[PDB]
Amino acid sequence: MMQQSRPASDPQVVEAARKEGRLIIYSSTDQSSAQALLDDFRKLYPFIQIEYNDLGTQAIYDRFVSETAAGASSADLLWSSAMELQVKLASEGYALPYDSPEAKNWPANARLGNLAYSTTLEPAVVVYNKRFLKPEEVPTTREGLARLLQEPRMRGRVATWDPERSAVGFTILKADYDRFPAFQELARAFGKAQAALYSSTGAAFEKVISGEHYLAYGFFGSYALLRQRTVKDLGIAYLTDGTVAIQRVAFINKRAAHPNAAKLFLDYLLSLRGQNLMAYTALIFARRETVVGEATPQALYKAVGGKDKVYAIPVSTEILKNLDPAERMRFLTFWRQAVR
Ligand SMILES: [Cl-]
Ligand SMILES: [Cl-]
Ligand SMILES: [Cl-]
Ligand SMILES: [Cl-]
Ligand SMILES: [Mg+2]
Repeated sequence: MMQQSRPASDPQVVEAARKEGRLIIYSSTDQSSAQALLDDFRKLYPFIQIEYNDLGTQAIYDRFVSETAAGASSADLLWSSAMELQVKLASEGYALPYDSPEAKNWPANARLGNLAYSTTLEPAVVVYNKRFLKPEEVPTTREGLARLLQEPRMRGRVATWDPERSAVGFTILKADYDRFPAFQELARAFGKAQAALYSSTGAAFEKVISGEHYLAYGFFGSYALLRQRTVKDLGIAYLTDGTVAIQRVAFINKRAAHPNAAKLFLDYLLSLRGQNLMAYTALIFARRETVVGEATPQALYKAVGGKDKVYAIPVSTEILKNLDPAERMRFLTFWRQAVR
């Protein structure tokens, strides 16, 4: 649905983007998942060449800060799941202020005024290998997963984030810790099962697919849906006690060489066309409710047993509390003691 519509970017912005002719993206969205968006954007605007830099969340931050400080060529658009890092940059002078004509109905907690925008509503899910755990054996609660991880067969068979090496692994597990008391019991059960910690979804998924691990906790439902299309052994379980949802944050570099191309791409991501392509084809869980496909808010809400079971991390300067050293210290001390 909406596959032929045109985002409402101002015609002067389209003409300015044509004069630029190029768009440099730094993104943590795996290119496997991003590629259909890039292809569809080029169908709309064939006069823009896209350079897609598929990078780690901490690496995007470090590279962009370093390049900016050097006065050097950097990204036009930054698109990352490490919400706190994106909100920090966009609240420190790095962002081009732009009021997207596609974001008029965004809630105030899904945008930083005109500086940065939510593009997705992506759940942290459980993935497992059906050869080793049947669907009916996989709990959908933190307390139930804690019980499963007492079992001898689960020792060495669990993957989760390393929040000390992945910035979004921090986002997700910090939010879980903050919102769900049962997270503490589950983290001790990660210690019991000798959970292996990964800095990327692909590294954890490769282990689940090989059966080195049976179950991975906290990775993106978007990537799981897309992997399941080619790996029929991959199962997905949604948490019914409460689901953390991240919002991938996009903003335009204030110092972009191609700011208008970046405007068009932001407006594309936020548009009904882009959000429908997420939900239907890319299998990225869309931010917009008015979407058709597998990767939709309605589908997430049905899977978890209602919208009130989803904690959507806001695109807000309030989330920078998570970067406070004492707040980071409390979480990481708890984590490191529980998972050892
Ligand atoms: Cl609002
Ligand atoms: Cl890793
Ligand atoms: Cl549209
Ligand atoms: Cl909508
Ligand atoms: Mg990635």
